[PDB]
Amino acid sequence: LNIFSKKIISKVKQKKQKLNYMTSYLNV
Amino acid sequence: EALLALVAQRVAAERMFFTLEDGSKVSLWDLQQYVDNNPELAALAASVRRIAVADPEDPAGRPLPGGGASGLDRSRGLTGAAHMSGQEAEELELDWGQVGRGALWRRRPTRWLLGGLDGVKDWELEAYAHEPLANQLLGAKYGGRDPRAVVADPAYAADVLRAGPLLGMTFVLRAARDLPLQEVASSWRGLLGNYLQRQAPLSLPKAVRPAHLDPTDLNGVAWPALLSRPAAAAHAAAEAEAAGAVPDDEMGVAWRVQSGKEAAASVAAAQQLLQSLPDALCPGPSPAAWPLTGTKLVDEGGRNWRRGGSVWVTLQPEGGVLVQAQTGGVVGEQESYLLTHVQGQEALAGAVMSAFMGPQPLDPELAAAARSVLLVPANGFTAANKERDPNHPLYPSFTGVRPGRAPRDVAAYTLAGGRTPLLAAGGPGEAKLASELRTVMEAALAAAARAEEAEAAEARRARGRAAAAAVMAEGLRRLGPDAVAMLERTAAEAEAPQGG
Amino acid sequence: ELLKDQRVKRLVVYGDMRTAVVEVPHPWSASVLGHPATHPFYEDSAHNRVSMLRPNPAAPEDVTQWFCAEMPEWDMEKYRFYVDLPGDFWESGVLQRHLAAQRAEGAVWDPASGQYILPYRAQKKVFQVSTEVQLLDPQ
Amino acid sequence: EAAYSAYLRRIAEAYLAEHPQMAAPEHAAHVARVVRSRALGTPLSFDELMRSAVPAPGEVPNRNSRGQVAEQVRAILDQYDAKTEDMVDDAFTTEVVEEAMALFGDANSVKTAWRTQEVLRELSYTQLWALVGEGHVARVRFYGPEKNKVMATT
Amino acid sequence: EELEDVAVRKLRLEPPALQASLQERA
Amino acid sequence: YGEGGLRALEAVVGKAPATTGRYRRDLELLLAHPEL
Repeated sequence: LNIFSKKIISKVKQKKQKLNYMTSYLNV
Repeated sequence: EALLALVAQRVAAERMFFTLEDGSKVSLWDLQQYVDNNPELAALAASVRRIAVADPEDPAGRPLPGGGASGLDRSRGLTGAAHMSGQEAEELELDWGQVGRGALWRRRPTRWLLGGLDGVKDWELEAYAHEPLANQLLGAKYGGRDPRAVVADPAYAADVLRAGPLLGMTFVLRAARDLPLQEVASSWRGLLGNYLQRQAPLSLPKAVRPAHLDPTDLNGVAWPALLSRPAAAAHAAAEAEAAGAVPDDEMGVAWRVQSGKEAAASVAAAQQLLQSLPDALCPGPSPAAWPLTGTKLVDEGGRNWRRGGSVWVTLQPEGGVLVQAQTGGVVGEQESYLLTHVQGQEALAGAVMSAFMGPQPLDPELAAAARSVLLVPANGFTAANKERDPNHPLYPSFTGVRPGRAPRDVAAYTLAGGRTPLLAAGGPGEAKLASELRTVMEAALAAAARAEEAEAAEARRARGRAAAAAVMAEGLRRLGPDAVAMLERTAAEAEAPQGG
Repeated sequence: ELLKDQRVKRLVVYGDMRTAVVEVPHPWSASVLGHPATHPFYEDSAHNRVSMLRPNPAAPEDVTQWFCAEMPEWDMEKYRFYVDLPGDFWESGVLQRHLAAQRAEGAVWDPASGQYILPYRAQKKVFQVSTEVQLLDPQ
Repeated sequence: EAAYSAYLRRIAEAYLAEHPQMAAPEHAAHVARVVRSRALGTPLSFDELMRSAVPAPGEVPNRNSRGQVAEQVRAILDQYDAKTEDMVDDAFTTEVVEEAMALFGDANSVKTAWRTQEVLRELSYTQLWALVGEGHVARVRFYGPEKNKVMATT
Repeated sequence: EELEDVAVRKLRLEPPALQASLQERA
Repeated sequence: YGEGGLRALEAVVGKAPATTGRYRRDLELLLAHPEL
C-alpha cells in the first residue's frame, strides 16, 4: 500500500531474512 | 417479550423423545445440543479420521479387529456417485433402486448430421422406486404372470401411475449443462402447466390407519409391529373394512376416484404454486438475494445452475412433493440441500408422475424402461442384485465354481461311497424316495390335525407347525440326505417368485 | 538391526533404489534427555536442560526401557551412513515390514475408561526415533 | 499374567500418591478408569488427538551448516565498515549479539546439519501417509513416465 | 518465561488450540 | 511350511531396545545427579 507501507514491509522482509539466516525464525 | 413464556419452557419441556438401541430415551433438546454445542466431535466427523477401539475385556489394550473401510468411506474420493459392495447398500437403508434412465433434450441428437453434434442435453433423467414397496404393491398382484402380458395391459400402466406416491418414485434430474435459471424455471413451469391442464379428476389412496410415530418414540416405526402382529392379515382387513376396504386384487389401497383430484381446487392451487416458482427461485432482480446463491448448486454470480448438480423430486403419499438437491463433483465435497417440501398438493405429485410416466411423458424411453423394470422388484428380485441372487433376470450372481469338462481318462473317475447328490430326476430311486417323503408328509399332515379370535387360530397353527416339524424330522432321519435335498428343492420350486 | 530397533531417524533412498543414506542420530541427541553432551537447546528458567523421561511402569529396574519424547529432527546431530542395498531389497520387504510395523498403532479409543489413549506401544523408548523414509528422484 | 496384576497395582499406587490422596472409599470407578487409562498408555486431549505428526513447513527453523556458519561470521564481521527514556528496552549491541549468535546459538550449534531447511519442509512417504491417514490430503496425482511420483494437494 | 520460550515452543509440545479456538471463538 | 512344526510386557509397552543397554549406567547417573 502506497509508498510508506511499501518501504516498511520491504525493510521488515529484509530483517526477516536476516533473522532466518541467524536464528530459529519461522515462516521464512 | 419474544415469546418468553413460549420460546422458553424448553418447547413443551421437549417432551418428544427418541429411542437408541437398548430402549434408552433421549430428549430432542439434548440431541440438538449434541449436534450444535459439541463441535469438537464434529471436527473429527468432517475429517474421516480412523481411531480404532480398544478391547475393554482385555488386560493389555489389543485394538479391536475392525474392517472399517465401508463403501461411503472409501468412495469419498470418487466423483458423481459412491460405490458399495451390495451388502453395504442392503444396509444403510438405501432401498430406492433405479428403474429407468432418460434425458431432457434441447435438440435431439440425430445419427445423421455429424454423429449427433446438435445433441444439447439439458438434464439426465433417472427414476427410482422403493423396491420393498414395489414388491408389496406390484408383486402380490402383478407377480408370477407373463411380464410381456402385464406390460401390454393398460391396467398395469394405470396402476403404476396411480401407485406412484405409494412406491415413492423419486426422479433425479442431473444438470448436464450450465443452464440459465430463468430458462429452466420457465421450461418446467410450462411443461408442468401443460400436464396440469390434462390432469383429469383421477384416483388417489385413502388412509386405513392413522397416527404412527407419537412424540415419545420418534426414532421408532409402526410397520414391523403392524406386519408381525399375532394375526396380521385379519387385523389389517378389520381395520380396512372400518374405513376403506380394498376392492382390487392382492395389493391393498382402497383407491378413491375422481373428486380426490379436484379441479378448481388442488389443480388450480398447483397452477398457482407453479407461478410461485419464478418468484421463489429467481426473485426481484439482485442475483445475490436469489435463495439459490452462494451454494455450489449455482455459479459465483448465481445466474446459472452448474453442470453436475442434481434435483431430486420425491412423490410422497397424500400429495407430498419433496424437492431436494445435491451438488456435483467429488462426493466427499458434495453438499445436499433441501429446497422445498409441499404437503397436500395431490395435483403436483400426479402431474409430475404423469409428466414422467404418462401416456405422453417427458421421455418415452424412460417411461417404458421404468414400467418394464418395475416387474423385477415386483417379482422379489430388486433392480440391482443386492441379495446376490443367482436366478436374477438381469445381472445374475455366479456360483464361483469352474465348469467341469469330462476328461478322456480313467484314473480321474473313482467309485467312492455315498457322496454324490442325486441328479437324475424321474428315475426309480427318485420316484420311490419321493413316495417315502410323500408318506412322511402325509403323516405330518395327519399329526398336525390332532393339535387340539384369530390369535388362538395362529396359536393352533404354531402347535400344528411344531407337531409337523417333529413328524417330518423323524421321517427325514428315517430317510437320507438326498431326501433332505429333495424336500429343499420341492420347497424352493413351489413358492411364487413374489414370495407370497 | 538399527531399522528394527527404530534407531534410524532418516532413510534417504537414492534414485537407483540400491544405495541409501542412513541418518542415525547421535544417541544423546536421539531424544530429549538433558544429557550435557548435547547443545543446551532446551532449558528452563533455572538454566537446566529439560528432561522428559517418563518412567516405564512395566520396567522400573530398566531405565533403558523408559519412555522419552524424541528430539526435533532439525535439532538432531546425525551420523550419515552409506548403505549398499541388495538387488532384492524391495522384494525382501524389510522396509515394507518396518513401515507396516510403525503405522499399525496410535491414538486408540478406549471404551473401558473413556478418553483417547496413545498406547505405550505407540510411544518411543529412550533412544528410539520415528523413521522418516524419503526417496529421491533421479530426474 | 501375574505381571498384569503387579502392573495394575503399580499404576494404582502411582495415581493414589500422585494426586493428593483423593482416592477414598468413594471414586472407586474413577480410580479404576484412571488405572486402566494409565495402564494402556497416555490419555490424550482432543487437541493432542488432532495434532498432526507432520510439522508445518513454516515450523522448521533454519540450521546452518559449517560453511553457512562461515558465511554468517564473514557477513557479521563485514557489515559496518535521543533521550534514554524513549530508547527501546532491547538496546543491546547488535554486532556483539549477532557474533555471539554466529558462535554457539541454535542455528549455528549443530556442526552436523546439512540442508536442514531444504530437506524437511518437504513431504516424504511416511509424512504423506500420516497426512492421508489424518484426512489432510485433498488429492493425489500420479505423474511421470513411470507413475512413481505424486503431486499431493493438501 | 524461558519454560515457554523453548520448552513448549522449540520442543513442539502444547498442541495448537483447536477445541478452545473452535468452541469459545467459532 | 517349516521345521519343528508342533509347539505386562511386549503387549502393553511393546518390546525392549536391543542396541540400547550400554547407556544404562549413563542414564542412571543422569537421573541420580540432576545437576548434570
